[PDB]
Amino acid sequence: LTTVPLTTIYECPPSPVKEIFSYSKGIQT
Amino acid sequence: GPSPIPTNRLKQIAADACNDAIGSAEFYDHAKTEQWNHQIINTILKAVIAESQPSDSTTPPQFKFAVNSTIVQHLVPSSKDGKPHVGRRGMHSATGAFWNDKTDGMWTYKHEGDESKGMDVVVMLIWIAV
Amino acid sequence: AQGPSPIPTNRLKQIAADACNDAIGSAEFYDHAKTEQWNHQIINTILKAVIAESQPTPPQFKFAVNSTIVQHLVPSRGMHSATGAFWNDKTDGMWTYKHEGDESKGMDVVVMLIWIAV
Repeated sequence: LTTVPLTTIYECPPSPVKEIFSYSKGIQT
Repeated sequence: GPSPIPTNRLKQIAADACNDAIGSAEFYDHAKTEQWNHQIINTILKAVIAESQPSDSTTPPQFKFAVNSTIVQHLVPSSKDGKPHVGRRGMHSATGAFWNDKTDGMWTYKHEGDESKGMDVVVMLIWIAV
Repeated sequence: AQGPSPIPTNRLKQIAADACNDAIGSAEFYDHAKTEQWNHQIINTILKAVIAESQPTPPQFKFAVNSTIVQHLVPSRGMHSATGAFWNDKTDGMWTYKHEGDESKGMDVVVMLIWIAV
């Protein structure tokens, strides 16, 4: 009647955050 | 086995519930996640119950239903452009059951946020016959 | 509303804590390549134990076990999970459990049990 079936999933590999950097003005010479 | 509802219909039920709950959120808010999940769960339950129900009302409820909803914030950069990219923590969710294999079942949906959204939704639906 | 748990909750908490530490007690951190066997182990252990300890005669419950391993955020919240159901409020129910890792462990486990009578 009632049995033990196979197992199923939701899955997410770790992923690095996109870091936001600080920039200088920039010098043209 | 097979679901009481075609998976393509399930998919737009689940997608509508998620956008009904978080479609206008600008960001993840831990204070609202409980309301959001309540809402998503409520919407999906009512709808799978409706579309399950035979036109012959002399038939009593044929299924029991459970809906699990999870909201997960995206990783937040250290500072709080290049190509858009979503940071995510790792996770793995699985389910086992002691069931009637031919009548009972599960179905899952993911509502992936883009980088600007900042969060994902995962939905599991379980149906138990009779 | 919910029906009475077929196993005392204190017994469940220790079926669950034990299944978790068996599977991830020796792990040093979150390792995504092992999470599937980790959950495989956690679910099978909990399921076997509740089938065994719920019946005296035929089986009278349907059970579902859900396990989620979640990597910690990098140290100096971010996810919420909930379940709603349409069942028999006098016989059916659910139980949840968080196996909370400390900072060195780097991961949590979230377990849910659902039972459906007959």
